[PDB]
Amino acid sequence: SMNPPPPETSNPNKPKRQTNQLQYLLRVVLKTLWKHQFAWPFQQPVDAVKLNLPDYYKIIKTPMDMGTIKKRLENNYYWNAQECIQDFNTMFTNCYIYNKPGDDIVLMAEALEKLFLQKINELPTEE
Ligand SMILES: CC[C@@H]1C(=O)N(C)c2cnc(Nc3ccc(C(=O)NC4CCN(C)CC4)cc3OC)nc2N1C1CCCC1
Repeated sequence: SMNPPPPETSNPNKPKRQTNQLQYLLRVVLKTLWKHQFAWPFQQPVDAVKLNLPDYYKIIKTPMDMGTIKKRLENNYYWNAQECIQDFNTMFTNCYIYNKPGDDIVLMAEALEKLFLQKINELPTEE
């Protein structure tokens, strides 16, 4: 099957606020995960046509990736930290559902998830 359009990243109709938690998610969390050695498969939507995986979007109906998350943060798409956290978690879950447990792609996601959880534990208080 062909690729779907990527996830929505900007909605001018959707209310916007800057907060220290959202700033942290972009400046610290997204930045640190992006730079990790294992980040590259997670930096853009899965191109299932290029990868010849016609079943990917038959199985994964809520795709997510860090390129999308970066743009969402830049476009003030999220009202709160939890909405952004959900997107990271969706990204990891998709990887765990689609791929055989223990495969290299899964180990990569697991490393990123461990780092993510460390940074979320250090999420600043709303202030
Ligand atoms: C979609 C399934 C899963 C996933 O969950 N995500 C997120 C993913 C995101 N991006 C990729 N990207 C690439 C994966 C492989 C290659 C590549 O070139 N592999 C070579 C093929 C020839 N071989 C001799 C050496 C290795 C390039 C990729 O992007 C340019 N793969 C992903 N995988 C993998 C898909 C194959 C296993 C799992």
